[PDB]
Amino acid sequence: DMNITVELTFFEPYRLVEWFDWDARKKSHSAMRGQAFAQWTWKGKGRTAGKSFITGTLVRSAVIKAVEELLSLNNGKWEGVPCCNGSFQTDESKGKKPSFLRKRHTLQWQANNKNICDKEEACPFCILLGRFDNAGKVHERNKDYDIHFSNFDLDHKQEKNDLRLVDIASGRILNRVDFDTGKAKDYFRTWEADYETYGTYTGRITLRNEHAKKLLLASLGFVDKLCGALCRIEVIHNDELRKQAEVIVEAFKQNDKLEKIRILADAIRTLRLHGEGVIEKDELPDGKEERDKGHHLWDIKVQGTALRTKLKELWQSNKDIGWRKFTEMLGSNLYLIYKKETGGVSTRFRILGDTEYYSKAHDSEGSDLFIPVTPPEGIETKEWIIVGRLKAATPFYFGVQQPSDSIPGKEKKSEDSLVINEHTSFNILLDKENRYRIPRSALRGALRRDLRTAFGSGCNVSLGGQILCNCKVCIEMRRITLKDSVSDFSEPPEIRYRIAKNPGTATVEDGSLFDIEVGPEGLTFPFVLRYRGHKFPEQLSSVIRYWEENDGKNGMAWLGGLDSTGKGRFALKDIKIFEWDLNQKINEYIKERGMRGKEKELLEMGESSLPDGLIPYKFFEERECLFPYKENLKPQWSEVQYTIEVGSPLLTADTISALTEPGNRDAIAYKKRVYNDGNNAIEPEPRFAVKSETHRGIFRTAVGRRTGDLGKEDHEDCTCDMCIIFGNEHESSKIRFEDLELINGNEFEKLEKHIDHVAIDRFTGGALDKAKFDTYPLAGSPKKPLKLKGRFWIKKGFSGDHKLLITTALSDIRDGLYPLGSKGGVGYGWVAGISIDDNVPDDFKEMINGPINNDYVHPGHQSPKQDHKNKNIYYPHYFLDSGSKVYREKDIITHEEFTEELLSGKINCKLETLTPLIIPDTSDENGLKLQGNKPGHKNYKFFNINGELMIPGSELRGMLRTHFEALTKSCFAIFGEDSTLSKTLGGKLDKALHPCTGLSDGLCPGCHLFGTTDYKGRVKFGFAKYENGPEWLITRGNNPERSLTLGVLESPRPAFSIPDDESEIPGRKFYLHHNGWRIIRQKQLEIRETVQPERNVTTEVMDKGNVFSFDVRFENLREWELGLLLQSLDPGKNIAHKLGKGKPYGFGSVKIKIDSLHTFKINSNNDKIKRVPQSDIREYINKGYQKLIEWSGVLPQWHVIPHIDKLYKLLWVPFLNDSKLEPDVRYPVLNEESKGDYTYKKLGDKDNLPYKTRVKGLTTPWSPWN
Amino acid sequence: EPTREDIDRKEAERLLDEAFNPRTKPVDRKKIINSALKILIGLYKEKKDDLTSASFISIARAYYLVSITILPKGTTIPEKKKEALRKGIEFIDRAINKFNGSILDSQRAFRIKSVLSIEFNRIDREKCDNIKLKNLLNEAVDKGCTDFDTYEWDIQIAIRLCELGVDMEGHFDNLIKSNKANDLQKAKAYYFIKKDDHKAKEHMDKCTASLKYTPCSHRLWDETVGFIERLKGDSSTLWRDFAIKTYRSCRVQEKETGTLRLRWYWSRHRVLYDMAFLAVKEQADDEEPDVNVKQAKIKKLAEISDSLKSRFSLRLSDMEKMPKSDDESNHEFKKFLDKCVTAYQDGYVINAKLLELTQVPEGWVVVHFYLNKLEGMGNAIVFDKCANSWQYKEFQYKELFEVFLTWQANYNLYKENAAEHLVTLCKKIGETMPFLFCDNFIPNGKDVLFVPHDFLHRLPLHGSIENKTNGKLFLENHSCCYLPAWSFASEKEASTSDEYVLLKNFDQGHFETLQNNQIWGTQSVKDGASSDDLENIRNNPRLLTILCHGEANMSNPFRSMLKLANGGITYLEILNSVKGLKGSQVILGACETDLVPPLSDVMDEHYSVATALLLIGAAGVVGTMWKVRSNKTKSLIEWKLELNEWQKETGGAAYKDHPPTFYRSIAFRSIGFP
RNA sequence: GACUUAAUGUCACGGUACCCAAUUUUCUGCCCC
Ligand SMILES: [Zn+2]
Ligand SMILES: [Zn+2]
Ligand SMILES: [Zn+2]
Ligand SMILES: [Zn+2]
Repeated sequence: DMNITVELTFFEPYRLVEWFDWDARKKSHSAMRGQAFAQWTWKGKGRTAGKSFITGTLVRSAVIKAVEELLSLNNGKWEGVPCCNGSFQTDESKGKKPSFLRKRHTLQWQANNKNICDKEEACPFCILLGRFDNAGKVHERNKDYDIHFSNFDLDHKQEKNDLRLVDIASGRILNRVDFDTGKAKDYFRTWEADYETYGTYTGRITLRNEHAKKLLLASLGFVDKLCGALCRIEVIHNDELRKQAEVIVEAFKQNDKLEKIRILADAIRTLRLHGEGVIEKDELPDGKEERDKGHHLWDIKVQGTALRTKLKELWQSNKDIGWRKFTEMLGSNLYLIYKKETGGVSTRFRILGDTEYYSKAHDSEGSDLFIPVTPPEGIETKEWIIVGRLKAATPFYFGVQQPSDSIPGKEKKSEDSLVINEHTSFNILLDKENRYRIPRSALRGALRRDLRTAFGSGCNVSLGGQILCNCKVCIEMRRITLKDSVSDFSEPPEIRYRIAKNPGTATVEDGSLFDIEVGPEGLTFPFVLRYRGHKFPEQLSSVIRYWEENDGKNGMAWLGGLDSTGKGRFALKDIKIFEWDLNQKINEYIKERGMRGKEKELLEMGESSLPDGLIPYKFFEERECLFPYKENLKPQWSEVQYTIEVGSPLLTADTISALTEPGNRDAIAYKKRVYNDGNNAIEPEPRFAVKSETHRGIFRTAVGRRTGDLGKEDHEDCTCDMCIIFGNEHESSKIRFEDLELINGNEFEKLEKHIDHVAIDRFTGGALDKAKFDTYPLAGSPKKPLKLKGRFWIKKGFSGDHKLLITTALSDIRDGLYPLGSKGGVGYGWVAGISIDDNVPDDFKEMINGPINNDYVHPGHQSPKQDHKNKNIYYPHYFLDSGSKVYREKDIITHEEFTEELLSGKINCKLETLTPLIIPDTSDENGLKLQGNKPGHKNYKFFNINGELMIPGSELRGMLRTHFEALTKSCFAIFGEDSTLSKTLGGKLDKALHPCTGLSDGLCPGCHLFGTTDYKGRVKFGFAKYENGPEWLITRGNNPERSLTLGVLESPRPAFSIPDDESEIPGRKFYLHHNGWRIIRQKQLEIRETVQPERNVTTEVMDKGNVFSFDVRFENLREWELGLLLQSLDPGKNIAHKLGKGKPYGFGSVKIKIDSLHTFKINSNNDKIKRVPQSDIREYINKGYQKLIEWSGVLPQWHVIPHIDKLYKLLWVPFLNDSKLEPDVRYPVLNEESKGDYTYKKLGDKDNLPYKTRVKGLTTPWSPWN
Repeated sequence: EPTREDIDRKEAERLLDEAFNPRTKPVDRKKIINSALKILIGLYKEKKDDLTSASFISIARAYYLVSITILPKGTTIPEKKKEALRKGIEFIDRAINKFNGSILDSQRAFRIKSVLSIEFNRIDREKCDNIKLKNLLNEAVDKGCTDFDTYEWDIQIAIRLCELGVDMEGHFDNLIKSNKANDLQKAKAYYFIKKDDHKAKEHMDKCTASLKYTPCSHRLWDETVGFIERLKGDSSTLWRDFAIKTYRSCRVQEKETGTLRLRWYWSRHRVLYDMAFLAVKEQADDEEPDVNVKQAKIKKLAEISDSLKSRFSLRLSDMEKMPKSDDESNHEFKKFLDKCVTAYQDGYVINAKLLELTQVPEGWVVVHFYLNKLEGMGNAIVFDKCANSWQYKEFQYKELFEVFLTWQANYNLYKENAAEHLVTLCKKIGETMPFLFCDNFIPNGKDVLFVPHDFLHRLPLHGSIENKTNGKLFLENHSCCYLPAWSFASEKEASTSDEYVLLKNFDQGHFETLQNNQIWGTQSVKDGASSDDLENIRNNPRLLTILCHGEANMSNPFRSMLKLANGGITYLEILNSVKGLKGSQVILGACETDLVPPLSDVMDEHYSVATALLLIGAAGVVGTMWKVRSNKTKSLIEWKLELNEWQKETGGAAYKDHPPTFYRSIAFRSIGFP
């Protein structure tokens, strides 16, 4: 009668469930499913605190299985005494059945017992089974048991604190994923009690017969798993945060900015990556200095207090919980409140796809099958343990439900009607210490999928079956056990954003933003895999070799849960495989407990320190020798690696990183954190890359537009090409994408360039100064392009058509149809080429004229011709009036596909300047280093990326934009209203010319062509690189040989054009072409010696005759739209545009000549790019002319139109060929500045000049002012 | 003065009515319901408690229609259908609790709730018990669910109440005179209200006759079989003929379609066939002076057994299936699946030569096996052509199934070393089927054909051992040839060539003597052969040998394949592409049968690739049942003289001394009938 | 000791929170009473 006290300790997060008795157990599916788990019973009436325990019946069952296995391995005898087969059948008629039925194969041997076991004499196996004792099933009565396994109590709670369920357990959800489709069929919930604190259990085992001591102790040492975890058995404040978040949300509501709460919660949870200094030291962005209203997010008045100050107060109040917890819960509460008030975007909520299947409680009545399994005598049973490291080659993601929804105990239930508002924010599974965790659930699911692939045949896992599945996959997993592993890294995860672009408008869908938390790339998780069997299968070794990374393997362990965007491709490292000889060295296995919970030491020890009975496995065949690997696993996913040469700035536009980083700037490039080994820490410099989501979406859009599948009403049950090779709600994708990491990054010495844009008012001609924004993209240049080395994976099974579609998408990317990142319409992220790696892909490698000019001539010789003798004076800028006739198309041309009748291609044109060109590089204010001697002097250089001059694509795009809008009578897109005169310029202009708000009322030809808000334009411009011409303008003198000190550029006052309230807005302001830069060039000494030296600007200029070449990529244009665009680009002889700074001084007169035009289409023969002849261009221009005539009411004559004549007069260069012509254009002097009449002293007087005449003179181009 | 809520509800109701048109395609119906339910939910988003009752009625109707548009993926009711019905029940509960006061709205609400609840009880008994449904139906009929002339749902309510033992005496005349009453519904009313057996029988004969033209996926099939089950449970005498009539209707319906021999799974087909078999067997247990009627009854029993054993399984495999491939093959699947799904949804939306059983050559005796779960005990029907007589015997298969499962579990781990369990299984077969060794049941020296039922396909019936102290092997006295069903038998009228073909794609190191040192020379043989080589056989030879370990699909028998090169040839590709094997003996050695089918769970409708060879015209397939060492099948192939005579002397009768020798000799069986 | 088991029968390591979504559209760093 030895009372053995037993200590049970766990090494993985085990599972526990509510007890619910036995009769009441059958009512609940969760308790019936979790009969093999630990049991939780409440103590108080509040259902908050209770006691955890493990039933002695479950421990007895595990020990009985251990005895069975131990006797089977030793041929039915332990320590020399033979044991019979025991009994595992209970006859219904003779007595009651056991509360648990086996439903499992039973190990058996060849008897060998001398006599049948009876009450007088029983074998140790029969003694341990408790067959011939005084205790049965009908009643407990008392301790008549020959062997009694008492109830196992949680030893960790060694206090009277009455531990709560939340402290010990955490709810989790687990899927059953369909192998064929990749989508989960159903799921179930469970509670995971942490083994770190509450992971030890104490119980007593009372054995009366001394004949079974050795067998019982050995079985205690041999049982390995219990309650869902590996184990060894030894014989010895939120409420205040929620209220404040509600207050913040209400303040945002009264500020009418509720949609900003999502990004506010995201940013607040992002501050956890930084320190406490972002709040304590006020390191948050302060916004633009000229904004005059503070930051758009951090300066929202929360009940009379700035949001930054409110956050500081909240941190001062809640510093007890910690910075990470405070930010996390504040963001979580804000997100939950936002979801509660606003939810539902895609309405994927007719029926909740969630299914709570629990294997139907394994309910059955008429099977009771006993299946004896007798291993052959003399067979060898060995256990192979594989120890390694799971290095994440890509940022992983293991999903978990929302912490507010898990809440073990009072868990959230989807039984409520209208199961909608599915969470748009997803968290990553983490340990209780914020350590990244790879659960053995997901690892085992991935292993099962890979073994099913390797075998080539397997079953979908059936639940509640009465017979063990005998498929080859299920046989191996029944003898394969793993371990839950966490990393030694606890820093918060990066949050990665995705959007849904509306194919009709190529713009973000409203409410499509959703986020996930990803672990850093490069983390290594411990890997443990054990296989107890008679022979290591070729399929398991094939799967390990598939997972293992080598010189040319890269590892293919697709763990995690977002493999479509390339998240969770792990790689086995430091693989060491050891084996136990369970037939001859099982005492050593029991003594060492199978190295359970000590696998880290096993991985980090030499062969000389191995425990006795454990030897390395020297028969692990290589990849080239495994048959399942070569035929089934190797060709499953084929990678296509390539590098993208981006000869333009690249802006992936991280959003929240611009709200938390102290740079105080609008848009910054996306970068990610990468973990490093050997010096274990996050790498100090983040790596710039294009998201795998952006890459995947780009290819998906390309394929959908090519096939026309994009833009379908829905893909709920679609089997189109795009759904087939990119997946849908009911099927996982067959192609997986990874990040386009920047490799050519340390060859710049300034990786990111600061480019700041601004929007120019159409009427005043000056910048708005409130819409000014600055982008901060990577400094990609045509001569030094950015190299983005990415890859994607293709599943085996694509036909010729699908592989051709993928190749066509890649070819489109190479051709530059789809630029990477934001602001692609102004030359950002333009792909200049591609270089497919020649190692992996083979089929992909196998699957890859005269001058044009316009002869139109516009005379415009009314006034300047008579001035050939002594010249006249013309006011620098005139206005164009086109009336209220604005034609808006409600049937806008969308972006779903390439319409057959619509032109698409690329215009290659060259730009030559007729006057010195000024394009300031406003990245720095002292580019010329002249501010040291001259204080407050604006010094600029010509715009350049990596030290080579070029014109920004935004400049050319805006200049063509205003030219086209003035030509086609489009509305004032960038009119600046809300300005007073001393109507407020709101009612001053007609409603027709106001900017278009939405797509309902229609879009102007300019707004339809170049695009407006929530409608991407169909014309994209690129940066104009420098080719030929003199490098600079010399201007020998007191200048640094390439710079000029321009005169004062005062703000355009909108009062000269509108002297009286009755007077209306004249129209668009244009600048005449003249040689007025000569007076500035010659008066260099007399311009910086005057008063006010701070308002002058010194900047680099280059001489006339410089050649800039840029591309104008157009797409889905109408027959006449292309002609109008060509006319805008090259309006003929003696007509040029104005570009850059100093337009009123005559600087920046650029002539654009269309070097060539190309056009591509879709044909069954896969027609490539083809260049149109001169006849087609002439036809397009003519048809655009007829379209203009139709709007109004062989060689085209544009001056016949009343307003096009004025436009071409405004843009007419008089000095192109007329040597005698040289008009003088100057701004009239205010009073006594340079009189060498024409003075503001008498120009507004009614007697001198009436208002009605001066307004008319401003609207007539080239009107003399004397 | 309509509002936005009223006009949106009207639009949703119009969409629901359009989706309630029986002419609507099932694929468009799903999108229509999604649109209507999206509208209704959008209204409910703003009026969680202020929503009008009629909108709640529309939501409940839409959820009911969602539930009826969800088909069972497998052999169990999907949880999505239950969830849809539950959501509709909750919405209609909120409709009822918000007492609008309108009598018509209350009647409509209770009708919708009762319909949802009867369907929910039909698919889930536990959550919607009989007592709760009875109380709800009583409340509905109290509320005014009496008009059977306009609403078929009210007729459904009345019939469901009749099924629940509730007195519908008052409404019987209205139910009968209603033009929308179904034939089965009228029969149930006659049997339950008036208890008029004669009228019910003569009126349900019409329903059974009309069932011929309705696909088995229709609701009326399930309801009819459930009515037969209820009649059998009530011990009514009407079920005996009803089961036979419905079985005949099922034969007529099944024979109309299915050129590739597949049927629709509806979970009551097996119950229907079991009841028909039991009814015919009970009719065969009467005292008739003439034996002709008894012989006809036993022949009918064999017909019932054979008609069930020649079709296939669940629908998720039908959806997945294979791409276009053969234009003839894919068209049949598309038509069958479309018509079956359309019939299933319409049920709820208003509204070569086949040899006869007696065509057996002289000197041959055939045995038909049938296991019915309702009776729970097996049947063996034998036909002796020489005596031209039919007789049947009974046996129990529960312990036999347990022993077979034991052998299967042991084999899947210790293949060669599990011979003792094979001997135990053979002894169990001999003990549980003593009629196989009875002279009266099977005459001595007769060539026996076996048509095994589901898990008896896996039993070595030729290797059964008689239950005697010195029991003789069944193989020693009779020549056994197996066959999945009698309908697979054909006539050996094909022309046999003079060449032998030896395909091979097995792993290197085996069969090297056969390939290089061709014993019979071979003409169009190959090494590392692909599916194209099998498809390129033009002249049908006397012997085609295929040596490639195949694979199985646990769900779709059409996807079981022989692992030849270029992806291997699958079960369906054999039917479409292979043509040149008319009357060709096959010694297919694809590393045992077990590779090609899944592992059984007393349901083995899965058919190996051998029956595909039988379908394409092969005269016989001499395969292997369980994996054996390669020299055994090599010696079988080298046995070129033209099976039990080989097994008798090779060592097949040596189970007493060397079970391993018995293991690898009994593994060979001949599939096909001369 | 109860909370808290039943005993000749617990594959729950018997189930991957899994599946679909381009942070992007639009904006000349411009200029006179
Ligand atoms: Zn014993
Ligand atoms: Zn399986
Ligand atoms: Zn699609
Ligand atoms: Zn417009």
